[PDB]
Amino acid sequence: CSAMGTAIKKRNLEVKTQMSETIWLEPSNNKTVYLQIKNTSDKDMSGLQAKIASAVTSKGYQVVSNPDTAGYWIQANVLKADKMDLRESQGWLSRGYEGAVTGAALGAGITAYNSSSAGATLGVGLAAGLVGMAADAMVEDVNYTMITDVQIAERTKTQVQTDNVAVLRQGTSGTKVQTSTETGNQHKYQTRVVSNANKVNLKFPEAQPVLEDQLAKSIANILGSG
Amino acid sequence: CSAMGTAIKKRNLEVKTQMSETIWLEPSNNKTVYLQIKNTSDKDMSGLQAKIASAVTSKGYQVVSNPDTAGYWIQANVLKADKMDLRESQGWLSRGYEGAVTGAALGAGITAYNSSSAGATLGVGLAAGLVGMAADAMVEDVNYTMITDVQIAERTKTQVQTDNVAVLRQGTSGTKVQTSTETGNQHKYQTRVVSNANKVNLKFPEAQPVLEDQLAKSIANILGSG
Amino acid sequence: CSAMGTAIKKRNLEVKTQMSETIWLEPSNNKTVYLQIKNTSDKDMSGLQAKIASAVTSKGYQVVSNPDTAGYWIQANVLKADKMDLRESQGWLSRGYEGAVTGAALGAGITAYNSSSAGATLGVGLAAGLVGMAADAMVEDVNYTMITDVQIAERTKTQVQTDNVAVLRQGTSGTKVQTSTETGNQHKYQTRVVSNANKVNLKFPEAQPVLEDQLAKSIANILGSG
Amino acid sequence: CSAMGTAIKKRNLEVKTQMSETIWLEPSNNKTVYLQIKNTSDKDMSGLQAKIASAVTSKGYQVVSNPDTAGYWIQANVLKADKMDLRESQGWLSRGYEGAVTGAALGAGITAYNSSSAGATLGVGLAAGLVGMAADAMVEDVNYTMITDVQIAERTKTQVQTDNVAVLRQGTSGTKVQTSTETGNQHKYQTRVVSNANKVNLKFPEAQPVLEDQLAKSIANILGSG
Amino acid sequence: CSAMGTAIKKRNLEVKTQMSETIWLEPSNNKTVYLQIKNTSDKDMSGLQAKIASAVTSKGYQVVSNPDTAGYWIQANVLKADKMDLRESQGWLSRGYEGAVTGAALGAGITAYNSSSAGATLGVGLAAGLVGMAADAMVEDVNYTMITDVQIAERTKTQVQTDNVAVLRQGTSGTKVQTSTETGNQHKYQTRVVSNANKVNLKFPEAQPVLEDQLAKSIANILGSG
Amino acid sequence: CSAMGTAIKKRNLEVKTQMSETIWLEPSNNKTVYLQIKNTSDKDMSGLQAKIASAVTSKGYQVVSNPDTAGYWIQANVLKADKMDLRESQGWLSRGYEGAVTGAALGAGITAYNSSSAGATLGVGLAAGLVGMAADAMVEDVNYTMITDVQIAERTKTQVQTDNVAVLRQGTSGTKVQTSTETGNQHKYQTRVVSNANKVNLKFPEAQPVLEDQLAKSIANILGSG
Amino acid sequence: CSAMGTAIKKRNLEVKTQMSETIWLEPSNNKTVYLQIKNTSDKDMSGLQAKIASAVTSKGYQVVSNPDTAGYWIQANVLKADKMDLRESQGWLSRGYEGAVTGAALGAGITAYNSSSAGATLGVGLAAGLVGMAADAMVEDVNYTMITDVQIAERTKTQVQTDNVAVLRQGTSGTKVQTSTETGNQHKYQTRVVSNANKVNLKFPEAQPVLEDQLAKSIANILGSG
Amino acid sequence: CSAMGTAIKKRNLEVKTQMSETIWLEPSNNKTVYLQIKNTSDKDMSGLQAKIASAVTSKGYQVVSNPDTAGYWIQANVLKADKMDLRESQGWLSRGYEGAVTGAALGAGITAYNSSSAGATLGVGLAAGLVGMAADAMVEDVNYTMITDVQIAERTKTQVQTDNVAVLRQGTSGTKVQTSTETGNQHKYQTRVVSNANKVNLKFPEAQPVLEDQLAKSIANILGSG
Amino acid sequence: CSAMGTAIKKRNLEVKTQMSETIWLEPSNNKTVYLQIKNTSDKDMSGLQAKIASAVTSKGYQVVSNPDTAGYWIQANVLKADKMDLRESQGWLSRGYEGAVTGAALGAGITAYNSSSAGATLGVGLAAGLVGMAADAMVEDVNYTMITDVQIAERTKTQVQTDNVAVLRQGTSGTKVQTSTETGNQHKYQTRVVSNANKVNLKFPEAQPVLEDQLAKSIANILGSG
Repeated sequence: CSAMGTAIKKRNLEVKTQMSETIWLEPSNNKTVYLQIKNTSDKDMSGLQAKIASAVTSKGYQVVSNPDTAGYWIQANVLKADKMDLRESQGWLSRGYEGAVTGAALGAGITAYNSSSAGATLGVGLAAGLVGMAADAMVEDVNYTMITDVQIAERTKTQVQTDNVAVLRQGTSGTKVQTSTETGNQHKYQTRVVSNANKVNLKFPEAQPVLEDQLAKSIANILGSG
Repeated sequence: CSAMGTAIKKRNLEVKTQMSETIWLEPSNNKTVYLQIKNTSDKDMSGLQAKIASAVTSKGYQVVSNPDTAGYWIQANVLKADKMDLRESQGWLSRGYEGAVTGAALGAGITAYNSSSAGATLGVGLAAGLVGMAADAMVEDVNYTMITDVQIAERTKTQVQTDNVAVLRQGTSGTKVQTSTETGNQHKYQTRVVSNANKVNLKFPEAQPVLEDQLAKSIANILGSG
Repeated sequence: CSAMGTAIKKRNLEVKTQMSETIWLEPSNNKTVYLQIKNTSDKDMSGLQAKIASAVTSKGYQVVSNPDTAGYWIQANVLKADKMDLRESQGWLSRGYEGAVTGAALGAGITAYNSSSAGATLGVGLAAGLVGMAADAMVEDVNYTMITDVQIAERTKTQVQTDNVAVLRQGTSGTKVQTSTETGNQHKYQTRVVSNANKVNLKFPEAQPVLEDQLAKSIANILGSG
Repeated sequence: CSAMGTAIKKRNLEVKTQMSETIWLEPSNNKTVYLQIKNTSDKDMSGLQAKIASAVTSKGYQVVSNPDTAGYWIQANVLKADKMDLRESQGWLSRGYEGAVTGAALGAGITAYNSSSAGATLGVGLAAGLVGMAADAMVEDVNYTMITDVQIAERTKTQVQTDNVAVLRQGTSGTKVQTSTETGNQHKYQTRVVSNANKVNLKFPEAQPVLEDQLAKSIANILGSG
Repeated sequence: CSAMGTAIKKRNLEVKTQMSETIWLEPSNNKTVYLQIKNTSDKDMSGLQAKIASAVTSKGYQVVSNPDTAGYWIQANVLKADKMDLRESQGWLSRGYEGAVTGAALGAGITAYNSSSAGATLGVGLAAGLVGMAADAMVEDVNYTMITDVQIAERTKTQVQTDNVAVLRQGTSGTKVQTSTETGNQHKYQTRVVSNANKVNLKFPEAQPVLEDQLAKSIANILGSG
Repeated sequence: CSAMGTAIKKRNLEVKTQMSETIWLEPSNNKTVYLQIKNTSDKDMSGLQAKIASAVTSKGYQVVSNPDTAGYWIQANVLKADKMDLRESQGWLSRGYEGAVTGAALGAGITAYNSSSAGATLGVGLAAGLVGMAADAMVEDVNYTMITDVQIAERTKTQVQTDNVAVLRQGTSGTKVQTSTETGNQHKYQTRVVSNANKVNLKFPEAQPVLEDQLAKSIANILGSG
Repeated sequence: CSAMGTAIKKRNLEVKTQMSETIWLEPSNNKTVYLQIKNTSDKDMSGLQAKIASAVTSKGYQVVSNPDTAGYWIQANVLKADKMDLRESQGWLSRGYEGAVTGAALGAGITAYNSSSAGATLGVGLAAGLVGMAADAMVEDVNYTMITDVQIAERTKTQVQTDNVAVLRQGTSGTKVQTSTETGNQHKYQTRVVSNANKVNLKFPEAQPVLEDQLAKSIANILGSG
Repeated sequence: CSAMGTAIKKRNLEVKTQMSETIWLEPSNNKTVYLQIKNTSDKDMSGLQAKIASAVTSKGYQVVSNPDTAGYWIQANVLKADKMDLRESQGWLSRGYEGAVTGAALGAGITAYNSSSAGATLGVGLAAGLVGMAADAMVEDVNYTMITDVQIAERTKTQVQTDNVAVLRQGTSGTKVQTSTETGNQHKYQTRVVSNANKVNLKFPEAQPVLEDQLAKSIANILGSG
Repeated sequence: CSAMGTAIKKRNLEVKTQMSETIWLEPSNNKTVYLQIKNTSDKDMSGLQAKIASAVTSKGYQVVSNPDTAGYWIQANVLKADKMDLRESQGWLSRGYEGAVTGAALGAGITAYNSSSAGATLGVGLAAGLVGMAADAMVEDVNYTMITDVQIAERTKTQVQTDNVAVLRQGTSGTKVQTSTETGNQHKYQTRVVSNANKVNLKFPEAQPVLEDQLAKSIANILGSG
């Protein structure tokens, strides 16, 4: 059974968290960190801010509420979240066909037993095939993919020139190009973290705590155990 | 049955809302937001503007009606909406063929019963096959895809130069290139939100409230819980 | 039956209207709109101008007949219209083959009845197969695709320079390049609206009113509920 | 029968006329139009100029014979015309094979009747198969595709510089590049109109009147109902 | 029979003539035309010059023999001509296989008749199969494709600079680049005309008159009915 | 039989001659032509010079032996000649397989005749199959493809600058770039002529006269009937 | 059995560690190394820092805690870690199908033994097939792929100019370009190390010690046995 | 038999010689030619230089041994020579399989004759199959391809500047770029000649004389019959 | 047998030696050559240097040991050598499968002989199949491909500027670009020679003498028979 094979394979929650690329930070004596965590996804990660703060404080850093007097900024946005069924990557044999067959066959388990009436065996076989198809189709091999954008700002003594260049699309024909220049002492680096939570019939509120834990640990480990 | 498998799989409304990319906003003391929400799609989202206003006010911001004295602009356009049937991605076994066969076979359930007249059984089998094909073809696995364009304007102290460059197509041969330059204190950033509402025999007015709720929450969360 | 499945699936008129991209307009106090609606398609949309005017007036704008003293221009052209049959995307099984077979088989419904004469049954079976093929081939699953070009002109205080650049093809060898420069206070943005009207045996005059209604609502909603 | 299915499907003349791109014209008080219509195709469209003149005059414009004092020029060229059979897109089953089989089988309709002589039945079956193949092959599902080039010249007050640049090919090795510059007050825009006339066994003189009517209406509607 | 299907389908001569692109000519009072028609093809079009002259004179123009005092030049070259059999696009079933089988079978039409001697029937069947293969292979579905290059020179008042740039290949390694500059009052535009003559067992001398007629009409119509 | 089909199809010599592109020559009063014909191919075309001279003289030109005082140069090089079997484009069924089978079967034409001895029939069948394979493989469907390079030099009054640029390859690593500049009054244009001679078991000396005739006529017709 | 084949093939832990490219270091007398090891992966490598320190000290270098007075910097980041099952590269035959069949067949090992009751044999066969499918699906051929980024900084006497160029993405439309310039005496080179740990039913904590050992040896060997 | 078909097809030596591109030489009064013929191929062409000298002298030129006072240089290098079997383009049926089968079958030609002993017939059949496979595999359809580089130097009065540019590869990382400039009165042109010698079981010393003859004739004909 | 077919086909050593491109050398009076032959391949060519010296001396040149006073340099490096089996290009039928079958069948040659005991025949058949598979797999159709780099330096009177440009890769991130300029009177040209030695069960020491002979002859023939 494909459904039972999936239910056996992915029987326990499996969470993966992969940073896209490395952000290199010079050794520094800064201890203050300012956190700005946002969530533009349909899923709920409300404890991610507190978990990032706790992980950062575990490394000796101090979380401050004043962005101007903070050596580091951790700007994170839980940008996206998608849910997919991996079984559908197999096309057919995933809509309950084999689940209906296994159960249409089991309906013949009444012919060799008490009642072998043709109408009765047909009815029981049909009901068993329907129940088998329902059980096969109700096995959801769900994978939640989350995409988080991270932007670390480190305060330096070097004058950094920011050149904002926005190309705003304007109706299939034009663009409005906005350009501006600012000067400040802050190097900003970006990165992306991709999280995955896989399980059979997985409901997101079960995967949310571990997802937040791993994401917070990764984002805090960007700073390293200073 | 493929139709019944679909009706079981997608039996409850499933709404997804995914922002395209992250708009980074500096920590600010601005509290005023001006909303400009438009809808150039055939579907109806009349409550989206009010839901965005409520979500923004929940974060401590204040929605104002004067665009000139607003620290933030949320300009949103529900640009597009499409409806498709996902079953049609399977080609055949989606036009009622298998639903006709399941029912043409069930018409033989009269031969082994009261009347086994050849004309009667043929007629009942044909009617049952027609009804099965109709029921299979009437199972619509509908997916509504919505595209919303968001444009956030943040008022700054930096002089921003906007260079409008429109390349208007002119009859398969030419272009009229319009260029202009303006100066103002407003950085404009764009982004795109893709919404999906999936269900069996889904009617849009059922999916509209949750679609608006999720879209409003995402667009407001762009500003973050300031 | 493929024909019957199509007639069941697309039994009621389905109209879609999708704008290509968003035209962003700054908040403004302009209330005057000038409409220029043209139709270079073989289909007839004569009521589109009045419907656009009514939809625009519903938003508080005022439609004027003087292009020079109009804050906004709505220039629309119903550029193209095509009609196709979607069943032909399936290649064969859509020219009446299966509709002929279903009916050639039904011609055997005379052998088991009053007259089983070989000539008579052959003739009735042939006539029934011909009628079945005709009925299958007469089921038209028609989709009208309409392309409209929209050009919104908004009057500004910024000097706008228009550089007309036309590359006129000249006989497989040359081009005449026409260049000119104009100055005026009007930003012109473009966009495209794609309409679809789908039904079984759909005749365009039935789809035209709703097509115009949706197109007018979309084009007027470009301006937003000002 | 594929031939019969085609004869049923495309039983009445179907004419389509699609402009390639939109030519945008500013609102103007010009009322004079000069028409220059040419036909470098093997087909005959002699009434096209008169139909364009009538359609233009219906919009309030006035057709003049002096190109120098005309606000608008409508320069049209019926460049190309091709005729194809769409059945040949199916490869085989379109050269009379199935039409021969349907008729070779019908030749057996003499064995069960008056004369069942082996020579006689063979001869009648062969003749019937030949006639069936001839009738199937004589069913022409013809599509006429016509390509028209349109060049609208609008007289302006802006000085327009035309830079003629012709790259004349010279024997697989060279090019003669002719360049010249002229100055005049006329913006020239181009566009293309594609016409299709589809029917079974369609003869062009039947499709020519409606083809001209639709083409003239489209080209005149370029000017819009001024 | 594929051969019979071809002989029925393309039973009468079909001539097509398609100009590549449009050459736009300004309205002019010139009436003199100078013709220079050449033929570097293996086929013969000797009457093309006279037919072009007649068609041009029918439009009111006057054909002159002095190139210097001619308002228009019509320079045409019948560059290429190819002959192909379209049946060979089907690969096999076009070399006489099926024509041999149809006739090998007909050789059995002697067993059921006067002499059924094994040697006699084998010999007659072999001869009939050979004759059938010969007749099938002797059915030529011929298509003549002709390519003509046209170069129209129109005398203007604008000074036209011709920059001859020839890149003469020199033995797999080098090029001799010849460059020169001339000045004259003549705009030269090019174009290409593709002619097709299709028929079963078509001999070119039958297709030549109509081919010349259509080509001359097209090239003359480049000038338009001035 | 594939061999018989080929021998019937291509039973008479078929010669094609196609110029690559058109060389445009201005109307001129020059009457002197200088011919330089070379042949770097393995085939023999010794009469091509005389045939070109005769064709040129037929047009009123005069062939001269002094290159300096010749208005026109016809420089031709019969660069390449290849011979191929077209039957081998079919892969198998062209090495004698079917020719062996047709003849292995004909060896059974001795069993039903005078001697039906197993050894005798086996020997005769083997010999007949060998002879059939030999006859099939000895059917050569030969196509000679010839490539000629033509270079026409026309004497003008315009100063022509020739920039010789040769990039001589030097051992997989280097190039010696030779550059030089000359000035002379002669425009040189190139072109290519592709000839084909097709027949069954064609020997080149049979195709050479007509090949030369067609090539000479084409190259001379480059000049046109002046 | 595919599961048995996997369990036999990959029965013992196999660890691979491959550096991407070579970092060339000049011969030097520096003996001080500063280590900065971070881990932004979900896996745990806490002993990697100590192992790198031990391996470096084995080569004669001295690990220091002051980054400013260190001749060498070893900056390493265990960026990513993924876990996959290689059996799934075979598609089917890996979800327990063949493991179910091997065991459904073994359930017939009760018919030829003590109890051959149809119900009993069916039940035992079903249970054995379920157990076989479970055992097949419980065989995990796991491969852990770890990606580490290494950045070696070597202190020189040459002035090194660092030009920070960050292109921060801003919402699908814009980029903020940050540019800065610093000067210092430190050449920084990068590289990447890819580690793999393969085994059947491998749990990461078993592979972690050897993974750390190999990674530390490789990163330390970058410095060479100085 | 494929082997016998090949031995029949390519039974006599077939030599082809094709120049790559044309080297155009101006008409000249030079009569002195200097030959430099080299052979860096494994094959032997020792008589090529003498054959080129004889062919050149046949055209009226005079071969000289002083390169400085020679109007023309013919520099030729027989660069490459490869030998291949064309039968191997058919994959199998070319290693002796079918030749083994034809002979394994012929071993049954002893059962119906004097000795039908099972051991004897098996042994004779095996020996015959081995001999047939050996004979089939010993049929070599060999094609020798030769590549010759030709460099013609023509002495002129124009100053020719040679810019030697050699990019010498240096160990997967670098290049040494050598550049030099010389001035001399000699235009050098290149070209390539491809020779083919095809036959069954062809040994090169048989094809060498004709190969040299054709190559010499082509290279000498570059100069033309001056 | 595939193995026997290979052993028959490639029964004698076949050596090919192909130079990549031609190095053109001007006629010169230099007679001194300096040889620098290196071998960075795993194979042994120790006699190549002496063979090159002998071949060069055979042409009249004199081999010198002083690089500074040598008109020519022959710098050669036997860069690479690979050994492959061509039979593996056929995938299966080359690992002994067919060789096992031919021999498993021959094991049945004991049933029809003295002992037909089932155990005895099974054992003898298994042993014969094993021996056949071993003999098939022990037939090695080996091809040695050798790559030699040649660099000819010719001393000139022209000043040659060498621009060394080395781009040394530095750890997946950087490059050290080394540039230098030298001046000397020596043109250096490169080329590549590819050698192949093919035979069944070929051992390199048997192919080495002929490989060296051919390579030396080719490299010496670069200089030509001066």
